[PDB]
Amino acid sequence: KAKTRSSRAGLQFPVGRVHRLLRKGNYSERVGAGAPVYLAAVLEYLTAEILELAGNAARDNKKTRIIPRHLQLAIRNDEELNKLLGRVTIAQGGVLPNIQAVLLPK
Amino acid sequence: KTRSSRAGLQFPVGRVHRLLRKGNYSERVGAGAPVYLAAVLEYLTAEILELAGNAARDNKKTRIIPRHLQLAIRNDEELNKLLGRVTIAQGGVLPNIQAVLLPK
Amino acid sequence: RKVLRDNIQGITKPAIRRLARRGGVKRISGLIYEETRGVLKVFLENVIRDAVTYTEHAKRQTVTAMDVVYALKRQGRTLYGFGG
Amino acid sequence: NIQGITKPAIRRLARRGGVKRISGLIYEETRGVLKVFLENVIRDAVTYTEHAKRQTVTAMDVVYALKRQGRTLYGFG
Amino acid sequence: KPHRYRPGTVALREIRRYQKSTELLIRKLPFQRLVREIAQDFKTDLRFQSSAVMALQEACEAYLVGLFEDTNLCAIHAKRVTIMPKDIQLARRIRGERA
Amino acid sequence: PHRYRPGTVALREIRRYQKSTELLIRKLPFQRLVREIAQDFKTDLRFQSSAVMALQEACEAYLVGLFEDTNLCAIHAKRVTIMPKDIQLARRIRGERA
Amino acid sequence: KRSRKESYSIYVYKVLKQVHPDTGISSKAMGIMNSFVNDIFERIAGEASRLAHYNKRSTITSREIQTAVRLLLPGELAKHAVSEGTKAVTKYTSA
Amino acid sequence: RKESYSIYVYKVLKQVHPDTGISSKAMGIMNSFVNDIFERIAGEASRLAHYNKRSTITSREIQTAVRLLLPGELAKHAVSEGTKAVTKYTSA
DNA sequence: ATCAATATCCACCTGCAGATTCTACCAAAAGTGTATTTGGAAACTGCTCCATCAAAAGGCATGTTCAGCTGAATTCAGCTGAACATGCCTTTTGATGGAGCAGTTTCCAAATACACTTTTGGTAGAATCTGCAGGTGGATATTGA
DNA sequence: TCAATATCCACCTGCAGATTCTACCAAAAGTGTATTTGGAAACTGCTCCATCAAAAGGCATGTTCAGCTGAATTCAGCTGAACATGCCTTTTGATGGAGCAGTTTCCAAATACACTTTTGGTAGAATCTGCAGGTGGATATTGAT
Ligand SMILES: [Cl-]
Ligand SMILES: [Cl-]
Ligand SMILES: [Cl-]
Ligand SMILES: [Mn+2]
Ligand SMILES: [Mn+2]
Ligand SMILES: [Mn+2]
Ligand SMILES: [Mn+2]
Ligand SMILES: [Mn+2]
Ligand SMILES: [Mn+2]
Ligand SMILES: [Mn+2]
Repeated sequence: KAKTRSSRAGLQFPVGRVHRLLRKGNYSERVGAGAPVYLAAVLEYLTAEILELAGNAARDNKKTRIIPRHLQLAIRNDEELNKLLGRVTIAQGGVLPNIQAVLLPK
Repeated sequence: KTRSSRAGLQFPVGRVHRLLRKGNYSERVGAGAPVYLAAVLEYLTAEILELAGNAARDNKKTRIIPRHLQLAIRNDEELNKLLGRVTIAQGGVLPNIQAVLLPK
Repeated sequence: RKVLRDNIQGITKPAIRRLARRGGVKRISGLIYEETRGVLKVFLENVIRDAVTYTEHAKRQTVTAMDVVYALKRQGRTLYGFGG
Repeated sequence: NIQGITKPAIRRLARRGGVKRISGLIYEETRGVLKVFLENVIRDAVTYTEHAKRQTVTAMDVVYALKRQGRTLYGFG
Repeated sequence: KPHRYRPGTVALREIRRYQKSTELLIRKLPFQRLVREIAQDFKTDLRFQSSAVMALQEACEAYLVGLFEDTNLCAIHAKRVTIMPKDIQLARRIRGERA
Repeated sequence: PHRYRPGTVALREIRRYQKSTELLIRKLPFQRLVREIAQDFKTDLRFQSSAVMALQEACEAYLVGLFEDTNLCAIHAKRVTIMPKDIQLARRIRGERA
Repeated sequence: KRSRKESYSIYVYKVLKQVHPDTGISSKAMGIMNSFVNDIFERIAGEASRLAHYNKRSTITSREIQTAVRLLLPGELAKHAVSEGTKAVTKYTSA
Repeated sequence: RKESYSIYVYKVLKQVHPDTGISSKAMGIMNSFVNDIFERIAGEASRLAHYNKRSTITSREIQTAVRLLLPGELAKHAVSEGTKAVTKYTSA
């Protein structure tokens, strides 16, 4: 009776997948047993972290379904995610409302 | 019999074939790959040493130093693009003074 | 069918104007419209070149989403949304 | 110790940079950016020393870090 | 009889209108031709995946909307409120595109 | 008596430095700066003799570039004196901040 | 005759429920997410291969992955990242 | 023993500028150069391979890589210079 | 300081296009039994790296002057925003034909594995060559009357 | 222009100080032979892309007007460059004793590996429902008077 290694480390992400992609993707000669685990986690975490802010953004816009816009707003307001994804662009994302100060009426 | 002289080059096809199977680039490496690459490498090295060389003479020296390599690069557009995010140690910039700043 | 000719003029003014509002610009110099096309054309080329190159190296007669993406990636202009 | 980079130096720099006149305010503002730069380079470099299980920071460490930061440096292996 | 806004009122109006939206601002077809046209001139008889185009448009508009801010910053940096070619050359120059 | 009018030595200065390729920051101070920064990350650290040059180079080299971009920003604003603001726009554009 | 394609899609959904039970995610958004994962994956794994190489070691241990993360992720996000990481490895190792 | 393209570069140098020499630091620069290019070409080569599910990097890859990496004419001369080098090696 | 004139705002509303579930296949994680080898783990060896110690010198720091730059304040010609009428496309939705992308089948030519011979390609070593940096006259430039 | 002052360029000139050529050797490339295997050459399967139709009104284009922006000037309060001075860290030149970066030599643990089960993951038709696209009364903001 077998159990996914994902649960062994109790992760929601496919720990087996990660290990495979680490090999099918040739990054190194060999690959430790925890490498797929650790990474799998870091991935699950990051995905979990931006889904949290997206859903919030989705809750503010008053709807129950995350869409690209929400992921933009999420990623664009959190300093740290914005830097991780600085040279990235979210299709259908848009920009953060922002009129330069000096343009407004006086 | 050195695979390099065989392909008529100065760069190490052999070594290069070795570095390829190391870098973890792909499971296996084609026979011509090393050669092809080596050449491409030798080429650019030639293109650069040449121009740089001229800079060495244009200055009047006989030893090519970084400053010459630098001039040689940023002066030529293609190389300058290839090495656009790179910075030569002991290079210096190229003489340049915006018009506006100029006297009289 | 018909021959594709000088279609950059398609990227009208109302549009370039728009792309510029979402950009935050309130007042647009009239010479801007021609400059934008100037750059849009260069950008579009560079991305598309690399794309097709990818298409060719894969001995295909079709440009695919991944091509355009490995393209943008290469160009350091990473896109998400077709990425797979 | 960042005040160690004397004004005259920051100025010679702005010279090679092609700057003619300089706002006295620059000098601190410049000392500012510079430290960030080094903080960034070294943190990523040291991390390399660290993972490398060493107590000595090599040129390579600095080099690899520079590459990370997109400031590729040629001339130090 | 009739109404009329002072110049700037609708500009700031639109700026708000389009920053709150995420619809592509260029017309699809015109953009498609341009794309096929350009491609046409590298390798003929290329066929595009319905999305390959969308990807490009999505990428293009974003690059520009992005280019326009850095531009607007330069107009404002010279105490101007109208972006000008002078401003795009700078943005791009500093970015490292057309050094 | 004699004196060069304002902003003329600078030019002779630009031409000077642009012509050389020697480092401008002072070695010792810079090291003290390096080592000091490194502390916040790891203590009792030794730096390869050249590991500092690498930093020294990369650094001067980075600033000079940032300056050129700053000078263009000063000029673009009709000025001729680089100011903190320029240095900023320059960076807000490079993607270094904001 | 089928050619089934992969995706991290099912798992994003598992995590979405964990942080927003009632909230749902659109196809396109799921797509954006799925990209995010592979990008980050590629980055970390890449940064890894390099460490391992830069260090004459022929294998990527979960220790490389970590230093990769520390090098890749910005501060706080890195803390948390590393945290969840070790927590999963150690737990794992204990069958 | 530590290796480098120090000698090869020297050969190419004495082959286009027999008359001139080359500073150590310049050699160290030139040396840092080959390596970079090497990595760039080999990486893009590697990805070319993967994207297309191929498990072997051939000349075809390198070439394309080179097409993708090197700008304008620099591209072409290299490709040529490369394909040339290929046939001439295969002949012997 | 009011009062039309517009545009922005939200709360409802209701069908369907885009999810969210609900069931049948396997490509692929999971076991287990080996076979291989990776990278610590002692342990030893020389670098290279701090850490003093002591002088001369650029270099830096201050303080004095004032040239001319940056800034603020008007001003006016024109450009660029607004609004409107015109009518040219871009959308929209579906239909059809068919290039060609993409799952199988195979063979081959090509690449990888061992391990056994030569050549290199690095290392100090030994024998050179240059650009250094000091002169010091001879213009070039700046700058002021 | 005319000089008086100060920087700068330019033949010219004698060495360590790096440079470059040697004289020998492990590591690495060549080769021989043999054992896999990636994936290129045919063949259909059958999506996904090209095109075409057609009717509609979303938008683009072009014009008239004139608000207010950009750009040209004018002005003088001073900021920051040129310059002269005085005092001091910086450069440097070994020297020392050793913290450590590295090189081996094994070896127990950690992985690769090859097969056989044992499932999650997918793809594909159910079966839903967010929320898109209008529809209309309130704000809220603008700009005329
Ligand atoms: Cl591991
Ligand atoms: Cl090949
Ligand atoms: Cl300022
Ligand atoms: Mn054409
Ligand atoms: Mn067919
Ligand atoms: Mn030899
Ligand atoms: Mn000299
Ligand atoms: Mn104005
Ligand atoms: Mn199941
Ligand atoms: Mn609605």
